[PDB]
Amino acid sequence: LSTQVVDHYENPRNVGSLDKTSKNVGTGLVGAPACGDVMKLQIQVDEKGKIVDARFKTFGCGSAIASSSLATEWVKGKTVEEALTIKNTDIAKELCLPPVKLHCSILAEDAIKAALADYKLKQE
Amino acid sequence: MSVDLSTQVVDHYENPRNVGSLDKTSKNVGTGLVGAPACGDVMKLQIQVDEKGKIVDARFKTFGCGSAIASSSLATEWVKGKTVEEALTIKNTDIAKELCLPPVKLHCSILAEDAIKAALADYKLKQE
Amino acid sequence: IEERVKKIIGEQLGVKQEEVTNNASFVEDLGADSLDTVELVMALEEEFDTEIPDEEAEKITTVQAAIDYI
Amino acid sequence: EERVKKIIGEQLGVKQEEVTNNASFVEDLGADSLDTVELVMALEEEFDTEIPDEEAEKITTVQAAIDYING
Amino acid sequence: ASSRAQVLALYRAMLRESKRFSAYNYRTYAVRRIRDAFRENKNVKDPVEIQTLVNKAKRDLGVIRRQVHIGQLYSTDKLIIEN
Amino acid sequence: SRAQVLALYRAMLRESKRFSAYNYRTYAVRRIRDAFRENKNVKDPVEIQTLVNKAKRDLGVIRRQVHIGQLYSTDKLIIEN
Amino acid sequence: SSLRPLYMDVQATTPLDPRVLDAMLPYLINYYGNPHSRTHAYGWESEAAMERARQQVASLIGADPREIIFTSGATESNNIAIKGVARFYRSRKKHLITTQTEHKCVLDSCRSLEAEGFQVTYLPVQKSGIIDLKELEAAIQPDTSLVSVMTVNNEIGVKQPIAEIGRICSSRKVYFHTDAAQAVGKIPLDVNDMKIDLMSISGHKIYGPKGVGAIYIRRRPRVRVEALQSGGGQERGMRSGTVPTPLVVGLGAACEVAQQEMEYDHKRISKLSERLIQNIMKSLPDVVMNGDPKHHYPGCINLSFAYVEGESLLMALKDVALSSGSACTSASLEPSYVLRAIGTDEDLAHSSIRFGIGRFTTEEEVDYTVEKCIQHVKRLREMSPLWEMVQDGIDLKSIKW
Amino acid sequence: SSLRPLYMDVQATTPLDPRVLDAMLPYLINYYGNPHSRTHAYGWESEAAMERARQQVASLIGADPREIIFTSGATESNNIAIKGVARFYRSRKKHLITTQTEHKCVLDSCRSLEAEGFQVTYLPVQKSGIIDLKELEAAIQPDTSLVSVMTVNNEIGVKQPIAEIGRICSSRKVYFHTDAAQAVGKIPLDVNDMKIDLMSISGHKIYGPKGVGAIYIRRRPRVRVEALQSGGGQERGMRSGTVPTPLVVGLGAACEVAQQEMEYDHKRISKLSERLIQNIMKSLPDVVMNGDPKHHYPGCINLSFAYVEGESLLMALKDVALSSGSACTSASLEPSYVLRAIGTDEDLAHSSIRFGIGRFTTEEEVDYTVEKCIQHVKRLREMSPLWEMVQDGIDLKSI
Ligand SMILES: *P(=O)(O)OCC(C)(C)[C@@H](O)C(=O)NCCC(=O)NCCSC(=O)CCCCCCCCCCC
Ligand SMILES: *Cc1c(COP(=O)(O)O)cnc(C)c1O
Ligand SMILES: *Cc1c(COP(=O)(O)O)cnc(C)c1O
Ligand SMILES: [Zn+2]
Ligand SMILES: [Zn+2]
Repeated sequence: LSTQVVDHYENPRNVGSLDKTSKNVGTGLVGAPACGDVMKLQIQVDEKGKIVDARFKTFGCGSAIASSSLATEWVKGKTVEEALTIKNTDIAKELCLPPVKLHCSILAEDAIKAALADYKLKQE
Repeated sequence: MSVDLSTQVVDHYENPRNVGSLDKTSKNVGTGLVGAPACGDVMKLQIQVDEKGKIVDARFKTFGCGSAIASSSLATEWVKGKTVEEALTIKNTDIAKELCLPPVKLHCSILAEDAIKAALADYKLKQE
Repeated sequence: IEERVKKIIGEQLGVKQEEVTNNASFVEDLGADSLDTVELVMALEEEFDTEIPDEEAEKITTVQAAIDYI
Repeated sequence: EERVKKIIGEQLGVKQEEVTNNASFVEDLGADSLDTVELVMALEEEFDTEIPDEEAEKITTVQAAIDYING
Repeated sequence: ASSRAQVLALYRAMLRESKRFSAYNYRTYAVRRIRDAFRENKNVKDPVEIQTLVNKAKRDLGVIRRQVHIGQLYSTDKLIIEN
Repeated sequence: SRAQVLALYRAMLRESKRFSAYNYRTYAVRRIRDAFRENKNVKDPVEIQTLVNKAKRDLGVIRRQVHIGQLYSTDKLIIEN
Repeated sequence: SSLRPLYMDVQATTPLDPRVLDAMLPYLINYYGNPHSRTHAYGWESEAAMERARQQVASLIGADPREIIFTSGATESNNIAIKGVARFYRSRKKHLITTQTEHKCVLDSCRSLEAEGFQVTYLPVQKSGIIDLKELEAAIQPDTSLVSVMTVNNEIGVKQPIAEIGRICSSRKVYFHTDAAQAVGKIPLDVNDMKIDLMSISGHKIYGPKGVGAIYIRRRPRVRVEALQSGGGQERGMRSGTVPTPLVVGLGAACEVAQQEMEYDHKRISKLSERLIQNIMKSLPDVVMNGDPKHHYPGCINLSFAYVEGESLLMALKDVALSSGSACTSASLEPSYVLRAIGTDEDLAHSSIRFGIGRFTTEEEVDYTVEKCIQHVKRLREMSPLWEMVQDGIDLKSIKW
Repeated sequence: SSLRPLYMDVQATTPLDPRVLDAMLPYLINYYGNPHSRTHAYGWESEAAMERARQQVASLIGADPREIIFTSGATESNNIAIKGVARFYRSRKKHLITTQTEHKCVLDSCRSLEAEGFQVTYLPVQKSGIIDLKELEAAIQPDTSLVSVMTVNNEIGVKQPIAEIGRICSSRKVYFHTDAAQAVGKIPLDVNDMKIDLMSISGHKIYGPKGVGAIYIRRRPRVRVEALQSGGGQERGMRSGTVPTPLVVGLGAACEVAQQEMEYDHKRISKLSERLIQNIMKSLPDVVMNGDPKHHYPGCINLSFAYVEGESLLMALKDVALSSGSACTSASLEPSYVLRAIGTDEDLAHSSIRFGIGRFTTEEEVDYTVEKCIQHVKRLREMSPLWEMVQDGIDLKSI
């Protein structure tokens, strides 16, 4: 169990929720199949396409919680196109996740991309 | 100081009784040397009888476990001054009862009995 | 925070701090039995890091006696 | 009496005559430092004492040992 | 003619010795069980059964002594709730 | 050093001789003797420090096991007479 | 080198009772003789200790000493019962009956027998965790050789109706085995009153030493068992190998002590269990206890905290040694089959943890664990999306992979 | 005079080395966690100690730690090796090879396999107790899967030619298993140098605790073995059940200490053994040593005292704990099959006793045993009818 995972555990950054009704908020609600690890990650995008803040809530193991906290921390102030380059393998590398817990990283990536997809879907 | 080893057996071992040998040539001594089958326990028992059929003394030498030695010594104590016919009444079960021998050591008693009978057969056979 | 043995005694016998008069007796006044008194004197040994020996401890039956000994 | 000499020989395996009072364990009796430790311990067992290390350090001769084993 | 005094010293000893257990679980269990046990048998009147309980308590006193000593020989950290 | 070494030797012998068991006692004493004597002529200071530290660990073990044997002693051997 | 956490995992193992260690040490120090050495005193004293221990176990469970076989643990015991009975009657009987909540050694032994051509019925359990006796009766076949049902569940603590199962098996002339590893020394057990034919016993479940156990094989209406460990014929030929003297001595000491303190332990353990449950429930809603409280051993309390994942809570309680039947934290990500058997919703299956209250547990440990439990369940709920959705009344419709 | 007798029976079991007990107690007191509890600190420390001990054993025998499986004893190990290997390859190979002097666990496992449709060859041994390699080579069949030969015999102490057997078995694609209960920590063992595929180790034979053992299962060429104990899959699925932490800890400590002291122990043990033998032989005639002294471990000395029964001698030496292969000492009266196999005349087979010299045996113990042995052998010979007849000469005497 890596130290980075413990730091993001309860020291989690950006825990919370945003207003799902905002046309400028993308909400990704993804659940995993194998287990019950569920991640909800919401991002808010400015007029210039930059993510101005993000909040999350996850029901899952410590490694999933930390994976999502790190995820929102990383999408800090990046472009909606920039954020697409966040890779689950970069997450697992950042957190030193063992093979048994990679489903957490795959879930975090999935959540990010689902949320960004929601944003684009609201601009139409 | 032991388990299924009775105290009587210990007395007849640590303190063997009537251990020795007589002169087989005296014509008045019957010597029976019989050995056990499964457990190579061998017993040599000599008895000396004066006129009138009474046993005047008895001696033995035994190659075997403690229960066999003690069984033979007890045999010599019992074969003291009894009738040659009296000795015919010595039963292995009386020995096993006297010593509280478990089933694993009964081979001793059955051998001791045999030895007695072997000695008596030679004596009678000594009278042409 | 001085001779606060009263606190200790009160904790052991569960009596209001006001009923711990120096003239109080463990058995006659505070409702303790002989066992409770044993655990009490041991509690004082542990609180003040002492070893009030048996030959002296046998006579500790009053609050003023306990204060006196220490 | 002062038969510690006997002990010394027993410890060093030397003839009772070769335990001269003026003899030194190492210089004369062929002992090493370990033999000396085991020797003082043997005296601790024989005379029921506890000559401390700071006191044992001064025991280098037979006459010194005899002297100490008198008080 | 009461063995009361003999009991009391025992109680004292059995508590004192038990209080030296290094381990939280063994210490607490030993002390509490000693207390509850003496209290539960306080109303016994049969002298023979009382002597029985006393002898058993002595055997348990030797056991507690030896085990507390060993626990000191191989002690470890206190529990989080100890401080 | 040297004096520290000898002090160690004395300590380990004194503690070893308190073993309640004949086998444990005799074995401990004899092995300590043979060990120090076997290493008497070693010159490398690092290996010497290693052996000394090992001797300290074995001294703590000897203390604890001697105490344990005292708490749970039994009859002496027939050969102790 | 920081402070140590509270031990609340007594179902995995229990500490040695210092009395037991005192019972063992003489044979670890001075009495090292082999009990099978018949020709000297070391053997005699070792055998004496072994037989004394045997009588101790028999006294605890109400059997004859000759009916107690020493083993290396409850796992070996269950292997001997299932494989031995199954194989002995193989020529005429090839059907066995057990339950789906049985320990993994029973289940996997039965699995190997299935791979060997046997028929096995794994009885389902009601949502309470207790089997339905009628399905047991109707499931028994004429070629049924063995019925195996554990006494107390190791994960939820439910007590099965052992006595009635014994009556049923007897009336059907079927051997009855019980895995009692979690019951010996905690609840009364009498093989004759319960019509029990074989029983499994674990040493380290009742504050005894690790690496030793026992199996009761009834000798009255004699029970036949094929030995699995070949050798010199120790233990009436049922378990060849050198009887580990110190371990069995410790086992006997543990069983005797358990017979002495069973009632007291049940009183205070029950009090602490009720305290923990009642205090946690009054402060946290949507917490569900797994297992029927009407037939339940209070020392094992399995609780599901809705909307919170188990391992996240365990990580929250870094100061308390606990366990959970959560998919996460399991080698092969796999949810507890016990919880699946009682029909637990997947969320609560992932939201369950097990508290063990034992001979040495203090009220302080219980209160500390309760407080941290409330605090961290609250914190994790403020972090949980399912909580938020329930408080908002969303509709279960997440997206997967 | 309730004094205790000398222990000269190290082959049956040995005392704990105080180092091993000191290694064990913390896990009997404070570190009581289950090593398979992965979710808290108690389990973590138990697992840590267990794996460290594994590295200790492997280090003693020169194996990879992944090749050490913990069991309840050498008996369980031998059962796992023989029955496991035999069962795994049953589909294509049903012949096994062992010897007539192997321990009863190997023999009875082979017996059960015979009841399971396997054919088993029990190789005879020369009068020296050493198997004949030519008969081993010639005995292997195309469907031979496993060869089982113990390293050192527990009744006579003879050392088998392990390395050559390994070469032969390897060259024939046959698994090689050895019951090493009597060799680990007493004579050098290297699994790779000896081409060994499976090996059994018993804790209480090497001053470790009773109730724990190990089985070495090679991973290099890999060996397939069917698990005998069903369960949750602990120990790579080979031996389900909760690993007894204190026991494995003690076993590891015993292996490390044995690796440290093996040479010293062998030197002084051998010297004392020669002392005992030479001193007994010079004072009692017609005493015969069972087993070739040219390839023999000095810790196990089996001697037949002609014209004297074993148990009577054992009772004579009430001050020394010994053993004998005399029928008149077994529940089911049965003479040592080891002695019968090496061709000892049945009579002398009944006259054998076994002296074991161990890490803690003293020279005083040896001299005492020798003196009492001489005294009581003479006394019993003056009581022996076979002695008398031999001095006078004769043959049979009926049955
Ligand atoms: P002095 O007359 O000058 O003596 C010479 C000495 C040794 C003191 C010193 O000058 C010297 O020569 N040093 C060179 C080497 C040395 O000092 N070695 C000291 C360390 S030796 C060592 O490792 C002791 C071995 C301990 C093992 C004992 C184990 C006993 C069994 C344990 C039972 C539980
Ligand atoms: C703990 C447990 C076991 C384990 O048995 P061991 O061999 O002692 O490890 C078996 N069955 C049950 C029900 C258990 O709770
Ligand atoms: C002592 C011995 C055994 C017994 O193994 P356990 O650990 O007692 O189960 C097996 N084989 C040999 C060669 C032995 O000497
Ligand atoms: Zn997870
Ligand atoms: Zn006999």
